[PDB]
Amino acid sequence: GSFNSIDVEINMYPVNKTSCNSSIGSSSTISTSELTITLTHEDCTPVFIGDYYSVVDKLATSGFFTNDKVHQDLTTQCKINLEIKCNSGRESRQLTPTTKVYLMPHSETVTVVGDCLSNLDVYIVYANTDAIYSDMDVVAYHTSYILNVDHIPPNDCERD
Repeated sequence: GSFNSIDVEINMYPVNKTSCNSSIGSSSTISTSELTITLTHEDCTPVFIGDYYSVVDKLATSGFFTNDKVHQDLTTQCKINLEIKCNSGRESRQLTPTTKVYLMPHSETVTVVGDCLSNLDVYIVYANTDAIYSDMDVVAYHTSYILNVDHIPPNDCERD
């Protein structure tokens, strides 16, 4: 079976802004006035439906996730691209994941532009909800020490 769920998490320190704006679509964004996170998902069948950005002091957890009812088309190759853009970032660079052996087909790239973050963690997680929890593919990236964001709720950007 193929994954029917994609979870993207981005944890960041330090952040100075709590207010954000979201626009989901082919190129989904979460942005504050100091950081923009841009996600693409070409040829990935599960559709991204929600996101969040929530802060405790200067620590942020954020992410995008899909509906979990439709399985990936095994005839198309899911490509997840993610870019974290700092306000005055001058040059892009690629992050390298901590593992490269996976159970399911997918490709991903994670890029950061600027050095405004002392800690940046990214997880791209593909799961077949029909399969045991330990069979998920977890693609993990860390620029520094790994942030603990346990128990920070997934508040969305809408202030209405």
